[PDB]
Amino acid sequence: KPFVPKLVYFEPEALSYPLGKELYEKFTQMGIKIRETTSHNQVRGIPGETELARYRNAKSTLVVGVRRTLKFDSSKPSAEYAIPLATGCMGHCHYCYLQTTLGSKPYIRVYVNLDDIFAQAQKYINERAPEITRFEAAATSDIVGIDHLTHSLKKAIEFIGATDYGRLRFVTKYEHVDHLLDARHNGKTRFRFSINSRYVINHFEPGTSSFDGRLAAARKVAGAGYKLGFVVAPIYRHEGWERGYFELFQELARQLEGMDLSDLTFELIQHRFTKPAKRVIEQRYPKTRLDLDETKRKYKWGRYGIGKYVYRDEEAKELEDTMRRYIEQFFPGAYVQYFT
Ligand SMILES: C[Se@@+](CC[C@H](N)C(=O)O)C[C@H]1O[C@@H](n2cnc3c(N)ncnc32)[C@H](O)[C@@H]1O
Ligand code: SF4
Repeated sequence: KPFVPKLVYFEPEALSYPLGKELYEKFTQMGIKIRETTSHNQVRGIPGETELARYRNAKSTLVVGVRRTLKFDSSKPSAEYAIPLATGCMGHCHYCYLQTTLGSKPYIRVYVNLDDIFAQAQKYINERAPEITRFEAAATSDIVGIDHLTHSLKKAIEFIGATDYGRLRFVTKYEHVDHLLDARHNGKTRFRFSINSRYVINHFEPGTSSFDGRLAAARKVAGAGYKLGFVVAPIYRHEGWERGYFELFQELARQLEGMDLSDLTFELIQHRFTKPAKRVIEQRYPKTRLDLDETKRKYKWGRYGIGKYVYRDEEAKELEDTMRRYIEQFFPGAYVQYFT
């Protein structure tokens, strides 16, 4: 069940680094089809005659390259910066906002020059010290779901664990966390899981681990000493959402009863979509129940790029207040970091 690619691309320069050498040896030993590419941002010859075929095949394709853009993007409100360990995901969440993010690729991409990346991370920490600097490792990927192949996240966790003023955080929809349990995190990593109503998970989250799988992993990471959190997103106003999300928090509390939840955190993100989302999503998921009706939404204009549609102010406030009530009921003391 853990992700294994059916096609792997390598940058020639990637083989000069330990991870690239290790991955090349791994996949050749497995007999998997391996190709060369000049740049990880320009991958040619992904099989498929239709757009849907090429998209689906890309989702089973791994690309191993070198990170050359060492300037870290901002990752607010989650963290100060996004640490770039990987990009892309094997999941097929119908609503995934990465689909329409500028310059996003459907294939999974891992970076091998971890010395350069952690060194730059340390520079950002030093620049802000003694203030705390948080890094988001899953801003443009499901870093946890991919990590059993590389252990790049494990190395990042222990790198941050050794720092005085550095903190790490990431969120996942995958249960494959066994290799991370003995990591020397030193209490400086927030391990989060994306959760949602039964409606949203069943209809819009194929190719990910089940709710029970995510919670089993949540119990594992909490027992291993990680700081635990949840991300309720996308908060989606489906038919019967009020009761749907009520039963989510009720079941979440039931599956976490007995554990210490004094330092538990919640993050809330309402469903959002961009102008090109409808054409992209309808092409990739023709039978989706996802409502992308812009006429009943509020548009927030972009700054340097394009904007996004979110629920109207009164609908958004209704979602926020209701979610805060459920968290207050089932998890008293737990901290809601934000609603957006
Ligand atoms: C980009 Se997701 C990367 C991390 C990992 N692969 C994961 O799924 O947890 C980060 C979060 O954002 C949510 N999310 C994704 N799309 C949307 C969206 N369109 N509207 C509102 N929220 C959206 C997802 O449910 C995640 O909780
Ligand atoms: S698991 Fe996360 S990154 Fe992957 S498709 Fe779903 S929302 Fe997107």
